[PDB]
Amino acid sequence: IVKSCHSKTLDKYGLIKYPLTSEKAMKKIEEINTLVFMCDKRANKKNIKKSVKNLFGIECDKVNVLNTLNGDKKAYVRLSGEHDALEVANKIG
Amino acid sequence: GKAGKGTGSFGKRNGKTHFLCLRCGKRSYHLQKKKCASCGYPSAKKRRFNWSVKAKRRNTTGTGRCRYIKTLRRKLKNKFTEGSTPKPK
Amino acid sequence: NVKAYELRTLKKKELLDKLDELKKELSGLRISKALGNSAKNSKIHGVRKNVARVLTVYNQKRKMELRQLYKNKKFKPYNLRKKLTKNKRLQLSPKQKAAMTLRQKKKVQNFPQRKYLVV
Amino acid sequence: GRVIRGQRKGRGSIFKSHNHHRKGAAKLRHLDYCEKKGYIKGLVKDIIHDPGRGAPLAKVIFKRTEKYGKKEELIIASEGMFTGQYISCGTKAPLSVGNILPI
Amino acid sequence: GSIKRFRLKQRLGKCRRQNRPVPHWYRLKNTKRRHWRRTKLGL
RNA sequence: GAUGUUAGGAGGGCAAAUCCGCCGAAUUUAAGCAUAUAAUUAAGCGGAAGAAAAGAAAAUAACUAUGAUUCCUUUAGUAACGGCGAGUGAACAAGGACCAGCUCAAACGGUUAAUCCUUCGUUUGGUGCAAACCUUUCGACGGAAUUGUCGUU
RNA sequence: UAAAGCUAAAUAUAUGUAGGAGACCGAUAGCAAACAAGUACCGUGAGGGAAAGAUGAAAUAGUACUCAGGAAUGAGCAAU
RNA sequence: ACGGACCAAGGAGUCUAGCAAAUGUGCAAGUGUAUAUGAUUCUUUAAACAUUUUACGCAUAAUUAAUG
RNA sequence: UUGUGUUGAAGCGAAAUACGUGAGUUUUCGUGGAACAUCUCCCUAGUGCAGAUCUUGGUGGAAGUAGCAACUAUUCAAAUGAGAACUUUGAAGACUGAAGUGGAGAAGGGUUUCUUGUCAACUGUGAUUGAACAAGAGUUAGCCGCUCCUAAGGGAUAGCUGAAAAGUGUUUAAAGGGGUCCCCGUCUCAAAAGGGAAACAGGUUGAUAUUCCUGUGCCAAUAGUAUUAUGAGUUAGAUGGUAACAUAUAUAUAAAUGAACUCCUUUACAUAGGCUUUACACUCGGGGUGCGUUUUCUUUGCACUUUACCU
RNA sequence: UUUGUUUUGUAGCAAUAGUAAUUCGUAAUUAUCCGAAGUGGUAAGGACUAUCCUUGAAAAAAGGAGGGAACGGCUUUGUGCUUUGCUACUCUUAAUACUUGUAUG
RNA sequence: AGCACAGUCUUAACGAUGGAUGUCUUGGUUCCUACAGCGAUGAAGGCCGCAGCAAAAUGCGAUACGCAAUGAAAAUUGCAGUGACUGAAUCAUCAGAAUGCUGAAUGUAAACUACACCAAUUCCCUGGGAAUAGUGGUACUCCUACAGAAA
Repeated sequence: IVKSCHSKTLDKYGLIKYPLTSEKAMKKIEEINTLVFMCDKRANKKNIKKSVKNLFGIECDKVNVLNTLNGDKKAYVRLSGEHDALEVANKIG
Repeated sequence: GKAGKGTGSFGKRNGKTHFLCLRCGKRSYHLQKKKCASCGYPSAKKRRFNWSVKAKRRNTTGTGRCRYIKTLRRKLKNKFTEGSTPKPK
Repeated sequence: NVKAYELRTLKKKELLDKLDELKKELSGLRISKALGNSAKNSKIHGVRKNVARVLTVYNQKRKMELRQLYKNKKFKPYNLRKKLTKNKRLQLSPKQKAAMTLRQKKKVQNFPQRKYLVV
Repeated sequence: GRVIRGQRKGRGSIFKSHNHHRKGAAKLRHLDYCEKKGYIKGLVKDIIHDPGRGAPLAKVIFKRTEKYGKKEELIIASEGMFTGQYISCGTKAPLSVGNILPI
Repeated sequence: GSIKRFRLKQRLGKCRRQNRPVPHWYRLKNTKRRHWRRTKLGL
């Protein structure tokens, strides 16, 4: 069986849904230089690292993930000290 | 005693014997003997019985989506050749 | 909002590029929706449908150009070959069902059923 | 009437042997050319208690003849045999306590 | 309990999601509602 | 015989009203009950089709004879079975619906397997916008087959 | 003329789908279900299994305004 | 002696097979046209209409285990 | 067949100088707002209720009654609020009494958690409360667990039975690995208390912490080539001690040749009894610091005076 | 290069952290965190003694040993081996560079 | 501004409670007719998802209350929004494309989103240029052909 349609594996658009802007997420940005993202459940640490790297010119220090009760994955992404986490947050909103 | 026949013994009601049964999705999968009480999931067949018309009719075909047969219906009346498309404007 | 006929003439390269940029714009719209911004929330449907349209065109082009690759060759992959009912696939061919031995063939040829009338 | 207690024993549900801590079946050496036409001496490395039975067992080490190595046997110990003793098995084994001879 | 399987946790999340009320704007044109203490979902 | 992630294929499960095999009760009736009846039923297991199954006489008759199967009217609640009790119970002929006959084995063919399949090619024309499809006979290759394919009756 | 085989029609269809009907039922009836019904809910489980239709022609007429009340509401010389 | 706190709605000799009697009707040593067929019938009509001068049931004859 | 209806049908409530003997029939008023009758004759049936501890639904007297009784116990003032015995704050009197309504977990639950609102119903009195209702939010791990191993044992394969369904599980198995021809060898599941690579302290939120932050560590893995550098060893594998045994301290004790084939050890194990050591706990005295009593006495009573993993 | 005598350090972690205090705009400064003991409650360890017609899991995984298969480097003859000419070489940890699919968790 | 005893029972009028009755009916029931298998090309069934605001039901499958195509063809609307002056808004048809995880379920497992082995894989341009830990395959039994081993 050969497949003609282009692959429907999850790429960046779909792997990373949107940033989280709750009070906790917003507080984390200035203090601990970290960004909170909502991702599809099928993502993993490597997927999220590569996705943020190639979606925004940001280099990851570490990723922590959790599965919410709303059917998605919340990812705390700590940015390296080379580039601060506030101007990138301003850049994307 | 205090865990007597009724209310006392009912206090020790934890540790269910049945769970979700990935095939039926119904909480009837006997955990100890690894076998669904509703469909017998490890076995290949469906575990139907003619002495329960109710049970037959609450899980027969057409109870669910019929994701494919409902599409293949009416092709008997259309009789289109596969790969054919309507002639364009 | 793009229709399905004008992009039917594009090559696969710019078809995929259009899909990519359209997905990027949809992602931006979803980011705005997740934020407090809500003015643009109604364009999500249109962008989503545009993505569906360009994907449809690209997949149809790919499938047709794949069929052109297995033109004849008698050994197409299973998805390329026919998808009739299973028993229709396993049915004897009409030629096989109509096949007959030489003995009965010559019997039928020499004494066919005849048309006639009566007084 | 109902099935009586003696009948239920053959079903082997709760009447199976409590054998969790048994050390193994007590058997002599399998017949071999050495045992048929000579003596083979095994060293009784240890004597142990098998929880099922009353007779102690003997962990006896023989040296394999077909290949380099040592084989282990569990033999019901005879009264008077001691660790570090060599017992001979076979037709030509001398008649002494602990030896295995043809009758 | 605190320790759960992935499928059980997703089922719990789905059951929580289905417990929300009908949207008001839709009401301009629900009965399958449960409370955690009255009716146990048993699943 | 093994073994092969060798090449190409098939089976598995669902669904049952009708259909085909198996297995198989008791309630009930007999005013009790044991044979009998319920019933060659229900439950259980397996297997198909748009129908299935049966079907082209090792048939019936006893006549001035009929002529595969199935079904309808009837034979007929009859012949018969049965603590000859309760109960059970066909067939032939007759009138109709429909109507269809055939092939293996065995025989015969050795101045010649005359057969079959796989794979790779060639064209004979056609309906399709396309996708695809229907016809086509000249091969070549590799096999199967004399432990028997094909032709004749 | 047994111990091998094929075979259409007339035949049956409490199933599924699609049509058409009726001296049928008319919301305690008719399918269990006219409705979000094999749903809610019950049982460890096999399974068990409901209740619940009707404003008006038109809510593209669903009660504006005032008074009294914290509010619910009530009242009106006000109102569809 | 048992059932009945009250009210509304629902609530029980019916359907089919087969036999007889009774009565009405048609025809009468005959009666019934079965299945099926035809026919400018095909909303109704799934009913009505029809049946080239030894189909079948019952009756027209009884009796006997029975050849009769 | 022949009639009644928006100039109001059916139904319903009350009735009638009404008819009948009676089931009933027929009329009036009111309500109702869309259908209804046929008694001209006949056809048809799921056709007539007081009961069946009848079925379903609704409603009574009992009755503002029984009752709202374990868990010693509340009081004063203030805030909020329309409203405070049971919301909040302060004061007091008491309770639980480390075998705790104190902290952690498992099973089970599943968002009850947090914040902000909020009171239709519920919170058997009230209620502004709440585990109720509404909108948002919240669960971060190489080191905690699962995941791995095997146990009681389960399923399955080969067979062999059985019509099958199923029953048993090596009963004539030619059944993956290893080195390099031979050797070993059914598979799989079953422990969140058994076995087991490796983490501590301080801090941080409204809600998470051995998970986040800071700092300090530890475990496992790290392919091939080539360079360097670190150490050893050697003109093919080191050395001391009589011995028990010891030695590589490089950032880092990394290297002390070693195949096939073997033999061991650890993992790895009951109970009872006392003796002993250590850590933690408790307690005593001194020093310092702060607080309290202070009519009288009191060199006084109380609190703090700490130090993790790793090396 | 050995033996006796002082100082320092809570042995490093470590005081920079905690704790209890005194002040200062409202985020900072300061001082303390050290001299001895008793009871035996809990937990673990040790060395033992005793009991059994009761002897009180396994495997994954890891380690030790016995044994002694294989043997430098540069160049060359001849069909891995004999050979000629020269000696500075083999292991181990770490880092870097390139290749390897993207070479930590 | 004054007068009735109270309670209990009866009657009438008007109302509360209740949901009978009548009238409705996109439902059922029965009969007649016609067609009739779906699945390793992965079925039925089960999960999980999908809308701007979206719980259920209905619909759909990462192209996710719908894509393309064909016929009709101006609306669609709660708001927001989208539509021509007809491949556009909405219906209908539905042949193309797509069709998540499962399930006979079939690599090993299963109260695990656990673990294998073999090909690395996919895409773009007309031999290059990229991106990807991603993608396929691997069950048991059997048939036909083939392979090299066996006596």
